[PDB]
Amino acid sequence: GSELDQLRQEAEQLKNQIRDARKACADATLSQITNNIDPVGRIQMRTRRTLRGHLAKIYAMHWGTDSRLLVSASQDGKLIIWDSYTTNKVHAIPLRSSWVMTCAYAPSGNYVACGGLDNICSIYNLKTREGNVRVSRELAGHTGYLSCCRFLDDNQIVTSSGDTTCALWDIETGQQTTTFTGHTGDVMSLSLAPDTRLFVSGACDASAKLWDVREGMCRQTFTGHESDINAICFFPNGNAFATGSDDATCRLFDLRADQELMTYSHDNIICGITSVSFSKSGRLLLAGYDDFNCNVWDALKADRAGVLAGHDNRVSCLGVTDDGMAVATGSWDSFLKIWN
Amino acid sequence: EGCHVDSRVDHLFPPSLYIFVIGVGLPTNCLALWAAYRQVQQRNELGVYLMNLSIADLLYICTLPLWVDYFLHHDNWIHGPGSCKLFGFIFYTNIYISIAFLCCISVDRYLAVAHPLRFARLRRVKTAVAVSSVVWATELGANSAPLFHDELFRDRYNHTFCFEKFPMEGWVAWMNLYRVFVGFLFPWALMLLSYRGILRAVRGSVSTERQEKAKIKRLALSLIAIVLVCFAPYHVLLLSRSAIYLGRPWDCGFEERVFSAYHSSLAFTSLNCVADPILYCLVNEGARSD
Amino acid sequence: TEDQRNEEKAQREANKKIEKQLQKDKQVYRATHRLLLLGADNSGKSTIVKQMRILHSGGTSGIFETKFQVDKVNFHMFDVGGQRDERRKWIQCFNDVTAIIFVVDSSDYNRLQEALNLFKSIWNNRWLRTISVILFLNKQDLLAEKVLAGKSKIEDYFPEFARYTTPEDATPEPGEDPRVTRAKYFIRDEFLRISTASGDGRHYCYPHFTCAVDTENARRIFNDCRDIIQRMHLRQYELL
Amino acid sequence: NTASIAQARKLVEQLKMEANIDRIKVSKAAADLMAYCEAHAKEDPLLTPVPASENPFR
Amino acid sequence: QVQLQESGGGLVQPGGSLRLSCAASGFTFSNYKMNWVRQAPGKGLEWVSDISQSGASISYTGSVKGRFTISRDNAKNTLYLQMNSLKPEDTAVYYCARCPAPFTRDCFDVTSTTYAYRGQGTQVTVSS
Repeated sequence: GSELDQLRQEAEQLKNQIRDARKACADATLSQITNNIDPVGRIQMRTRRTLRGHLAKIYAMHWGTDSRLLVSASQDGKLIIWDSYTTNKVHAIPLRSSWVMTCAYAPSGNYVACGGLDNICSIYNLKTREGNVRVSRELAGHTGYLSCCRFLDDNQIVTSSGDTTCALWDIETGQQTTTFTGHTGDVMSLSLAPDTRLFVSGACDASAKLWDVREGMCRQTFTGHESDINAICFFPNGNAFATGSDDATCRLFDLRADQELMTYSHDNIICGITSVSFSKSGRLLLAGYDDFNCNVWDALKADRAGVLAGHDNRVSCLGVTDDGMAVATGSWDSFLKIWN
Repeated sequence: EGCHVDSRVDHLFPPSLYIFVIGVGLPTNCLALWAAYRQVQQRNELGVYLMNLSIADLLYICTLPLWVDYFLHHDNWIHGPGSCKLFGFIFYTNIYISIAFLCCISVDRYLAVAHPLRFARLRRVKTAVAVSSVVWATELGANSAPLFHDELFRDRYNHTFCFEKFPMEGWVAWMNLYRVFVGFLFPWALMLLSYRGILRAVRGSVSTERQEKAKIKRLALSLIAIVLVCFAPYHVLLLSRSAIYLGRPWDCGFEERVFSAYHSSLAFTSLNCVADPILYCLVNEGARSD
Repeated sequence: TEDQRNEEKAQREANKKIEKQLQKDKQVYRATHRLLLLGADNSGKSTIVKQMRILHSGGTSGIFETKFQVDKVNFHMFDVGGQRDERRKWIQCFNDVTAIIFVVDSSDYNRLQEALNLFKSIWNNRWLRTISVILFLNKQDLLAEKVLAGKSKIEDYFPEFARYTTPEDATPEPGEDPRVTRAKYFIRDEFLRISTASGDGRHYCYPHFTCAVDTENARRIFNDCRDIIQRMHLRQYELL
Repeated sequence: NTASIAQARKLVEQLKMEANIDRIKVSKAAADLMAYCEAHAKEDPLLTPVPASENPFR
Repeated sequence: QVQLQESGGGLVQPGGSLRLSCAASGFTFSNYKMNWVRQAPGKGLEWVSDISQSGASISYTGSVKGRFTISRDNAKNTLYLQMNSLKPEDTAVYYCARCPAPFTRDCFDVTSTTYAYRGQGTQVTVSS
């Protein structure tokens, strides 16, 4: 008891030291510095395509590196690879388990990953000599549902799970190379840095952490939000990121400053955020909401700039092309629209 | 043969009724068509039948001003035999197509509500399109009979009739009998049976309150009664005329006595083009959300 | 010119074949009804699943999938078992099932409030409205013997039971003692009060008393799903 | 009991490791983000509309 | 940084009285609803009482009805539990919990193990 009390007291002292350092590091705010910048309040765009064919609600999607082909996942048990320009279907992969929750597109273009409520990550081959798409590897070892996955290259992939940990795999041998064991609640999202040397993750406990891929331990923690974090995305230059939470706000964090420095909220907005994404330059911030809309924020002024209406149900996923030419959004109404 | 005929009200009542009908029919039917297309876009196959009914109603409405002009001049046609032929065909034909599509809607509803888990194949947009095409083709083919004859006549008095004559020819009586029976009674009976079955099925719901059952019972009765009230008189008069003709071909005495009643009853049948949009679109709240 | 030929080939072959396969898949997909099984460790949900699997699983990774068929209509039930305590995120993958099966153990009063709280939390979720619930009270035999023995009294956990009076609509079984019926109907009325307090017309709850020897549960689920689908059809076809 | 003590010790070690990192004032970060977002403004079609000829879609 | 700190408690004779206080910081107190949860020796977490945002819609577990009372103070971000007529079966740690989402009337995982938005607890002992 006495030792436990001493440990708790010294933890409180370290917390106070960190808070004092954070307070000292703050001498201004984004609002004051950016007050002179002109706004972009003339943002308005309309849907240019509508992809049909999925039987049930869409849970995830991911662009290809060429920004022409994209893969989508639906809870009826299908992975469909569309051609964006002509709206043609290229492939259609049936899945063993229909409760898929995530999907990824290999940067090389040869594979697609999949996973969900089965605690497995399946790798599919799109360029087999026989001219068919077949399973080539299954990754097992997580004790909770799979929430996200991302390819590093043809051989390794990093995943997050509902068991509060993240892992790094080697596809050829299907073995866990590293494990990350910092969070306290479910991990809901991932995001890789442009150089693939770090990544961030947000959990059900209202905090986010930064990881070192090779070293294997956490380096920072951010505790600004009030409820579960549902989405996370790195900034183009790789020195900041943004999160979406169930408390109906978004916030932008600062790796170097270790501090939160912006909030995006409105009085009449009461629902939560489901997805976020940055534009090519980082001046815009797109977020999907539990209400069937999608709001375009001003990442520097923090005032709204537009809206994307037209879905008849909850907006679930969101993505932007590598060349910043189009935005794709899926929804629980089972349609996948392309805007602008 | 020939006989004198005259009227005094047909130059007052029919044209006014048509003028009233047109203005309320056009925008309401357009909005109903929009709502039906939206329902189709939502993957509900009742919309196909709703759009077909709206299109038939609009086609019928577009040809009314010519007959207003005809009635104003005391039964005289001045626009040519071809125009008489075409407009008479449309004006005398669209009613039965409207009735057939009402029957189709009723049967679709009966299948949906009374057999929730049995006929997912029949309740598709593809089947709706196939059935609609068959209905259109069959109706037009069966009613094309008067398009191979002369439909413009001149009488000794100041009359130039289009699609009518007193006394009428032999084939017209058989056409009238076929019209009455096949094109009125059968779809009406089908509608009555379908809504009876709907009510019988709905009586057994456990999740539904008594107020909602009362509302449903009111709506079904209104739907049946409007059709009966709109269509019964003209058809009874037509059947009586045809029967009397088959009785004594040369006797025109009866035709002389019911001319104004026949014309007024014929004019009375145009209220359905206004009744249908209301009852089938506006009363529902979801469809009223346009 | 070769680009146009390649585009024509790709369009025709790929899209036509894929669309035909998708239509074939949709035909099968629309003809099956899927259900979610919920319960606690001491309940007997797995027992019922096994019973109707015998009466009428592969790819089990914590999820026990079961199939059965009544009157040529195919059903598919799922039982998530590979997850840890917290439920509030993976529960919304089931926002479009026909019904949710909720099983309770009514012979143990010490765990009754936990099931009451879980039912109340499910009934009020943002994404689980519009989904009906089938309620099974699973251990009527144990409850009957427990009440007959008289070792422990219900009023200690629920003091309101002292002033309870049996409802008129109750239909006791022929050989039932009045007080056992009183207790069981009281426990049921608790759940029904939570259900009717703040529900809506887009929501319902069907209760049934069940045991470990019953063989009518498949037909109960069948009939309740028929009622749910009919009520949805009434609204879809603009009769409501 | 021992598990709680071990968890507390690990948490204290993590806090100590995280409390020894060198930071910078917010002004530098704000300036850097502003400069970056300004320097890449001309490569964002979603900001400046793209003419119909150059649109891959439409 | 969501944190909740409890106070009060100690040793008390059967039939005694105490007042528990729970100070909250780091979130809007009035948007969420609050609960009381206790863990007796050799037992799992157990739900005791809850109170809605405004102050109405109170609820209790039956075993403590007519004995304990729960209340809010939205102006001070504090929660209370006035205990009286204590019995030996009330000896346990008492945690301060709150729901995961603000504008909701469902509270899913408040009684789980390793739930994040919960307090450290305070020991209440009743004996002689």
